[PDB]
Amino acid sequence: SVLKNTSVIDKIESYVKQYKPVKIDASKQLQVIESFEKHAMTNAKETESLVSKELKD
Amino acid sequence: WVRYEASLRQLEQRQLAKSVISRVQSELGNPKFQEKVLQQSISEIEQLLSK
Amino acid sequence: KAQPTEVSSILEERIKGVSDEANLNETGRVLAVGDGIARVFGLNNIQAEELVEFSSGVKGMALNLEPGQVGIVLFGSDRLVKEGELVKRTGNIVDVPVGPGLLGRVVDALGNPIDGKGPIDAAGRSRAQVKAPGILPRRSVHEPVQTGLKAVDALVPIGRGQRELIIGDRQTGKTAVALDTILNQKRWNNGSDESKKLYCVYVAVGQKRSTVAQLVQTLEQHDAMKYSIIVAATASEAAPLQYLAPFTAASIGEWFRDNGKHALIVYDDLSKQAVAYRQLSLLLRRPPGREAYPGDVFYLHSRLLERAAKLSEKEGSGSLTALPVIETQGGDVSAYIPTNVISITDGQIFLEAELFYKGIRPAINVGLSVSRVGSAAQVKALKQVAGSLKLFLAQYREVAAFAQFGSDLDASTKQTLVRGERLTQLLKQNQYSPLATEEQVPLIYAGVNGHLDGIELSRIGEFESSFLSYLKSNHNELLTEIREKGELSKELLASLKSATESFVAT
Ligand SMILES: Nc1ncnc2c1ncn2[C@@H]1O[C@H](COP(=O)(O)OP(=O)(O)O)[C@@H](O)[C@H]1O
Ligand SMILES: [Mg+2]
Repeated sequence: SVLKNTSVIDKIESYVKQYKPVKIDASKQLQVIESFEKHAMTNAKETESLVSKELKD
Repeated sequence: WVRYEASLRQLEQRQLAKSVISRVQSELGNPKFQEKVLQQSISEIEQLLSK
Repeated sequence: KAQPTEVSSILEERIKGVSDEANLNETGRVLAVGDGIARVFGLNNIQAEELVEFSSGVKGMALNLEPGQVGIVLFGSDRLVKEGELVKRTGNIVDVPVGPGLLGRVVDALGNPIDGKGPIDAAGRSRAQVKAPGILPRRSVHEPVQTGLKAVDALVPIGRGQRELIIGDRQTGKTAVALDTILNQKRWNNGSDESKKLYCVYVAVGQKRSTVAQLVQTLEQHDAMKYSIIVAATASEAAPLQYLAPFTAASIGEWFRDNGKHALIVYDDLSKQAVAYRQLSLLLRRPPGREAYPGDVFYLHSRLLERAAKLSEKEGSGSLTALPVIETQGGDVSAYIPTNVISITDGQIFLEAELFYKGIRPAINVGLSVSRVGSAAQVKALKQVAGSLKLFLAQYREVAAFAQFGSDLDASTKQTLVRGERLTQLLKQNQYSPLATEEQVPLIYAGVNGHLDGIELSRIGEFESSFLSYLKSNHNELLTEIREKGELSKELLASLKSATESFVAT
């Protein structure tokens, strides 16, 4: 309202409203991260098996 | 756009000031030295009527 | 554009009404106009320092009322005024528009808008010369003014209503520290608690217009122009304007002070005001005192500064904080104007080029920089908490007394020297980087424990930033605890010590 002879505020506001869905979230990673986790789980379980058997020994 | 409009207001004020010289020259050549004298004299009379 | 039309019509109608009822007879006629001052005969009923309107339009003010003639200092150029010109006395002592509408605007000495942003909306008119509050209406300064710089906050705290002088040499950071104090208030001025809001008034007396433009744009960038007030007295402007602008800005700040609000007015320069008043006296035929300065430069400075005070709760609990400046000549603190102003202000902040080039970026000379309210007017989390934060100043004085010139006595002396060097290393702060108290306190505490094992002095600059980042991550609970509560508990001190040890381990 402070601007009196805008002639362009409507245009930019319409552009912003049309471009409100700028982009969706990128949830692409669903298996490679799972691969890293399964490798880490394997390493952790073999590690703790080794540790437990070593302390018992 | 906001400060462009502010500069536009400043520019229109400046152009009015520029036209002020033509406004002054309008009365400079106008034979105004008689009606103005009578008006200021009667204004002085009214001023001193209260006093 | 109907606005110029109706404002012109209203002003011209007011002029017509004034002409219809004026009956000005004892109005004066100029005898001799000198260099920006005129002597006028007449005005038998003129009040002393009363505004007058010359026929040419230049406004004036009456310092000396000799028998018959009175000396009128012109608030502008003497181009237009000539001998025999009519002078119109305004009938009222010189005043300045005051109110909340002055915020976001730049005004001259008289308060007229010079930023080209439209007319000034003023809640009222306050005299440029206003008597300072008495003994009782004031209150002891207890509320701190958060400057946002480590050295000044830790060593020379400023409080609401305090008068702290930023005394220094040329371009030694005086207006710079003034600017950091100015900008740090955006943390509270953007909130809602008016008791913590601190409105700002800058006095640009004697500075050049380019510097004032630099100032206003800098305040614009860091969202600070909205709560700050710029009273500019350009050097090209008439010397009476330079003389009067700090007084009018003092009245503007007194408006906030008397309405329960807190105002910070930085009397930047004020030595230019001193020399402008020297010019006023030396063309007003007043004989000078010392080094051609007039008699009442001390009275002038004291009367202007004393208007800044912390009002009592009965008077609205408002405050008006003064930050005057002195531009010393070659580090000459022992000069008339410097020691005069130091005797007025509630402590001084000394800056010399010596520390400026030596590395200290605030250039805080901890020796001659002293604050008259140490424990009070300081954040509770920063005042003493662990004790060392209180005798921080005494420790700095010791470090100065046994600096590298002194013989390294023993391991205790080596540890003291290392502590001092690391501490002065820490105090350096980049310009336009106001560092809040919730972030100042952990750093000052780290300067007492974990300071000695710093990896090289130069790396403390990045160590400070890393420690801030560390306090931001899963330690914002501590930051907000020390920000809100104000005091530090024993468990808080233990947590801070644990965080410091964890960081210094890394
Ligand atoms: N953090 C800082 N503190 C003080 N001065 C700084 C800082 N960073 C840079 N400077 C430089 O120091 C100068 C400070 O001088 P200034 O405060 O302008 O004094 P004056 O206004 O009397 O000339 C500036 O020109 C600036 O370039
Ligand atoms: Mg400066």
